[PDB]
Amino acid sequence: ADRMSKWTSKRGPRSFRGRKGRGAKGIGFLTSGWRFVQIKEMVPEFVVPDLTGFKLKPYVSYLAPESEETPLTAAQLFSEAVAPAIEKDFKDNLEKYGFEPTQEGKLFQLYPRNFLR
Amino acid sequence: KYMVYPQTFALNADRWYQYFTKTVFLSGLPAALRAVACDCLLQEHFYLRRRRRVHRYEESEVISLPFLDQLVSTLVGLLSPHNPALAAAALDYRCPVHFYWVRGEEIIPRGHRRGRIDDLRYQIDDKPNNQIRISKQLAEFVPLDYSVPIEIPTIKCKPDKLPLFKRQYENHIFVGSKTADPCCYGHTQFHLLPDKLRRERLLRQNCADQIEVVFRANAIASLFAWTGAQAMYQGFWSEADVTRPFVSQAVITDGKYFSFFCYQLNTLALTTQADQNNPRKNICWGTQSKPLYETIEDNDVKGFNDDVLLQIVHFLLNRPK
Amino acid sequence: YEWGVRSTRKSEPPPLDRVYEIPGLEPITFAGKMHFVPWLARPIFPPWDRGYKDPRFYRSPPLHEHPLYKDQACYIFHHRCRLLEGVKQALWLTKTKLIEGLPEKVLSLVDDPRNHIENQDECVLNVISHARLWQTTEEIPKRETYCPVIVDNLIQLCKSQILKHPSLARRICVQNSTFSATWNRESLLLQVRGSGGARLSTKDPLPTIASREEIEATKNHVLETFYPISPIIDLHECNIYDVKNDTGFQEGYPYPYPHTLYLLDKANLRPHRLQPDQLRAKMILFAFGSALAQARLLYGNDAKVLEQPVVVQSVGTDGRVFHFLVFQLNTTDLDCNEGVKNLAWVDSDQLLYQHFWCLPVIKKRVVVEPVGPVGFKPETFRKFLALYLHGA
Amino acid sequence: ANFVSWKSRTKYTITPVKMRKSGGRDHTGRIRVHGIGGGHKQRYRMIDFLRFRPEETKSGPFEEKVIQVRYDPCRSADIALVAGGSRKRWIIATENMQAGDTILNSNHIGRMAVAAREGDAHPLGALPVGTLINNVESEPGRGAQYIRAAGTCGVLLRKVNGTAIIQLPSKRQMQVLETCVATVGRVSNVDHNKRVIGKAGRNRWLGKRPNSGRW
Amino acid sequence: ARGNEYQPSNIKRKNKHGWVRRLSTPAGVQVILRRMLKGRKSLSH
RNA sequence: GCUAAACCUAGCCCCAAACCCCCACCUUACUACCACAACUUAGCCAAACCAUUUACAUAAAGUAUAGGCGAUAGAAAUUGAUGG
RNA sequence: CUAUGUAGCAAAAUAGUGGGAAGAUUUAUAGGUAGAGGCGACAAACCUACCGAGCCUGGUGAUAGCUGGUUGUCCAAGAUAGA
RNA sequence: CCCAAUAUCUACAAUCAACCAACAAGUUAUUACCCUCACUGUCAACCCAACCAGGCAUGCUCAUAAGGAAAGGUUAAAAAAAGUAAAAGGAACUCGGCAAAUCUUACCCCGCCUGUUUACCAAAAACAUCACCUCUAGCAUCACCAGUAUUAGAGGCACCGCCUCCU
Ligand SMILES: [Mg+2]
Ligand SMILES: [Mg+2]
Ligand SMILES: [Mg+2]
Ligand SMILES: [Mg+2]
Ligand SMILES: [Mg+2]
Ligand SMILES: [Mg+2]
Ligand SMILES: [Mg+2]
Ligand SMILES: [Mg+2]
Ligand SMILES: [Mg+2]
Ligand SMILES: [Mg+2]
Repeated sequence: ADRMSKWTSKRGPRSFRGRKGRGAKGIGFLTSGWRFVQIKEMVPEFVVPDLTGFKLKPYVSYLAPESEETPLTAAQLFSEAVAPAIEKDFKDNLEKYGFEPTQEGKLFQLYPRNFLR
Repeated sequence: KYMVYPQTFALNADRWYQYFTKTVFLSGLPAALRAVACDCLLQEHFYLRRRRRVHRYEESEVISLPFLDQLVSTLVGLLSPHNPALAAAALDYRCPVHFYWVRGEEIIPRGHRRGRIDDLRYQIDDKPNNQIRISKQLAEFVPLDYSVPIEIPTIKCKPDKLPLFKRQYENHIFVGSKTADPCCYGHTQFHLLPDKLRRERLLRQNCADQIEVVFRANAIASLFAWTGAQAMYQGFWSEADVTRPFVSQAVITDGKYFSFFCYQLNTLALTTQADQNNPRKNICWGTQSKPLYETIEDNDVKGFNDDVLLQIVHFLLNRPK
Repeated sequence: YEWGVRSTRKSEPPPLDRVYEIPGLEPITFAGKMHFVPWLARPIFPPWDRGYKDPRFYRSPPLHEHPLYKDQACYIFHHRCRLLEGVKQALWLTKTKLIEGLPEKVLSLVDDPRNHIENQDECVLNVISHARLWQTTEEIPKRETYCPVIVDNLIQLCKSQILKHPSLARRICVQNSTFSATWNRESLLLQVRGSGGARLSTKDPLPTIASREEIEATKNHVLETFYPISPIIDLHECNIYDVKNDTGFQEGYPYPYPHTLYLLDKANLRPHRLQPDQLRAKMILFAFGSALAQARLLYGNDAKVLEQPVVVQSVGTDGRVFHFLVFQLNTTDLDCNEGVKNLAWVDSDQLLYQHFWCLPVIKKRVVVEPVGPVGFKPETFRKFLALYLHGA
Repeated sequence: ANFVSWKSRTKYTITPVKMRKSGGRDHTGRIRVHGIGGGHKQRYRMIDFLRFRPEETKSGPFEEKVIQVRYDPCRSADIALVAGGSRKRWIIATENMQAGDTILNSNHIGRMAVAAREGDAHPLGALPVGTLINNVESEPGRGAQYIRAAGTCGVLLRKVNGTAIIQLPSKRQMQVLETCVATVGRVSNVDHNKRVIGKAGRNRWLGKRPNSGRW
Repeated sequence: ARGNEYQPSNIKRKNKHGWVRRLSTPAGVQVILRRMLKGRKSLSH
């Protein structure tokens, strides 16, 4: 008889209490007899770098020059990414300069996103 | 009542089970059988071929438990010459062992019973893989008042913080058969660890001085349960402490690595009132864990060891003199 | 009268949209917008095939296209099957004659007292009890748990007879026994895949129990026939099988020669428990299968009369009734309905104990049948250990 | 109402199947027939009525021998498990059928009437005039629908070109093609009339309940 | 004695007044839409 | 003397003009992940009951016409169209 | 059946006395039957405390020859044939 | 919180399950897979009755090892409520032996019996009920029914036997 409070896993009878998750991802599947099989591939392996010798810290000194907000736009990226190669080669049929026409044969597809932050 | 589980994943559960048991632990000690043992090993591992392919989650239920069944059955069958006790014995396969006792008091921390003092009950249920029960008691290892410099480790924190959970079901003392069974005393127990606790699962874990912890915990818990049940089958209990030491032996194995334990119960007075000053301690006398062999490649067993089999037969040769 | 009411079948697919049957038209279906809409035409999609095939959703190709598929219909007898007519059906299937009563030779291997185990009678009585009254934490144990222990510790009780002769410690008890024996009978390609347990083997195979002049004295006997029942009723008629005999293991085994087969109808509910006749028939077929597997291993798949007959034993039991069988195979030649037959001695309806009371019976506090077994007959145990001792 | 009727089995087998009672409720959910509900749980044995059914890839008249003649909750008569060839079937048995008997099932119309044992199945034409029959069928190759109840005798009255007139237990006649297969005899469980059920509890056990109304 | 006609049960409450039961019939969608219009923040039980 | 009594605006009403707007969610909604379908207003109410019947720009006109010719119903041809 | 209680502990309870208590019994759990309809061992009994016809919203400001009301000052004319 | 597919099977109860006795009749062979413990409930003096001598399924303890407090202080008026005791008499009370105390007997009317009913003034002599009788119906896959005239539905009646002046 309470309908305003959120509905979460702590609410129903045994069945409900079990079925309803809590926002937590899955990593495996139930086999016969309520046995759980975990898959090493569906567990996010963190990728932490080697921080030794790094010359940057959580904050930046107050003695730094200011600048203008210039968000990176497709034109700005293209300008210094591939354009100079074109111009250099313009003085004497697009995949040679980084163009990727289709995105089935690469591990990190850009659309749809098949990878994670 | 707390549900103590002899085969436990919990870290350093051995010393916690010491506290719940008033048990000290001492490191040390108080023929073609190799052919037949290796033949049973092969006829369960490689020789005898299954119909349905082996999966590595029931491998500790259909290619390692029949191994212990065959080992114990053959050794008992052929060793009856050297020990008439085994002849008219009682061999039990997966028979239940239950013990129920009280040790300590706590003040209920919440509810309509706060402050009021209540006992800290425990309960051990155990399905030992194989066990051998006799009709005449074994010979105690060391007398009933064996004072030792080592002292029972003290756990100051609550029992729950080591993963250990309460519940309420029937209370059961049980050695393997009811009171009327003449073979009420107990000789030996062979345990097989599930795969959860096996070597490889804790090898993905990266510590070495924790592998023996599960062995010791299984030994302490299960042997204390068995010995205590034997005692309380004779009329003894906490407020009438046992007069003669009770004793039993256990072999704990994961299928490849073996360990042996020689437990001797001296005291059942573990309540806070009956443990007021009783200086009796229970003792364990376990060893480390050694490898029976190295591998099973095609049909041989390279590196098959005889020390472990010799120790097994040694433990099976004991007599009730 | 067809079976299956109309209102439970899948469905008649909805009438197709007529736009499809206009020859030049390509309809407008809701496949463009990936979701159903009730005011367009239901598409027709290609049959979808998974480039991979996940194990959790595999679908096996039909029974026809399996690599091991034979046109001729085999008739397997695997554990669950239950012969209708029972004993005589197994006889026909095996071409044998049932000689009532155990052979005199084995029954004369126990009359001498020196083959006595210590305190035999009271120890078998307390073993009966230990299996049936003190086994688990509840007052009345059930068959699923007390059928196996009776046997598995009666054999242990008798196994303490090594002191008299150290040639007894020369055999083992094995579990998980899977022996497959295929043979033929009147162009019916029969097979027996016995997947059971409680078998014991030995190094020295058992001796022949009938004289060479008695195995030939069976030709006069006419193998019994039943009509109109076929000799294959209740057999599993399968088109998936193999022409291949396997004893359940491979080369190079200590204790390779079977001795006895213990069969345990341990189901708690009666309808899952084979009747007496079915149980004896199961014993006969399993024993014949083990014997035929041994014969194939020794000689080969050649129909012939064996010079050295292979004998096996079997005890079938539920926990209070026992059936004992000695089966002597002497012929791999079985296609013909005449010739030398195999021999089978069977003793049936042998009660180890008439009844058991787990809790005292009280009419008016005048207890009449106190706790324990009522009507114990040690003769069943006599025959049991007799069958055990033979072959020493 | 989500009411999938239990009678969903397609394959035939002698094993009892799990009845679900209706209580008078049809698929909608309303009391369609008053006076039904409750009573002992029951299982259903798929009694096969086409008593001339030859096994797979066989033909010609066949003999089958009975095994047991047991009570059946659903029927009023007593079913019997007949084995033949490589097949077991549940068939309604007649009065004097004991375990072990044998019965013939034929479609072969002889030159003249063949004296038929009191349990065999023969085409109507094959029988003589004045006998008693059960498990009659309206038209050939259809199944037995007429006389099946407990203790009911159906007399054969006459035969004419291609047809036969039989008398149903309700004291009236009907025509049927002479190739319709019936069984000669009287359906089992005679004197089932004289079952004084004694007390209302027995009616409740059977499945009936007392219902006022029935508008 | 009366007054205790509500014997609570989460299964029943979610089965006979829940989102899916409303959305399983035109009348229920009308109910949800009425309660969307009136402003409610408890559309379905 | 307590209790009180007093207040302004927060907003709103009617017009005019202009056509208005990261994740999860139909299973037990807010849950990462497996083989059917949609397409005539009756009647309260008047006739003092009730049964046919009973309403949903200006002018022509409440005219023609309909109607237990009762209660009532009712055209067309043509005419011309930011504020309180 | 009696007594207490009658805004009561309770919008039908309490105390005693009683009928059944292996059965046509009692009961937890999910589903079904929906309003001129359901269900009913027929009592017009029951369908969320109030059922000879649930409840809510709408037509609805239903209609009411019936009941009740109808608000500042002062003056003046003003009553009992009948169809 | 579950289960890879296909075919095969799957006749005999449960009652200490054995004696008698009954009726209400109660999974595997092939093909595919060598993967491991994730996720959620876990509190309390609690829930439905507006706050409550009421309602609340199961296991175990059967008088308690667990749980609680009938008197805010006083005095001991009437009327009221519950209880205990009572001389002699023992229904003369009263509509009636209601209540209480004691435990026995006999008959008569109605209904055959056990049961069900007016949740909240009627538990009955009413309803139902075995037994009997009457009426209708010759038969397929959604009820009756996976039924077939000794069956099914709808009605009346109510086993069975026998008839249509004392007080
Ligand atoms: Mg009017
Ligand atoms: Mg008004
Ligand atoms: Mg008037
Ligand atoms: Mg005046
Ligand atoms: Mg808890
Ligand atoms: Mg207390
Ligand atoms: Mg108080
Ligand atoms: Mg007071
Ligand atoms: Mg007096
Ligand atoms: Mg009564």
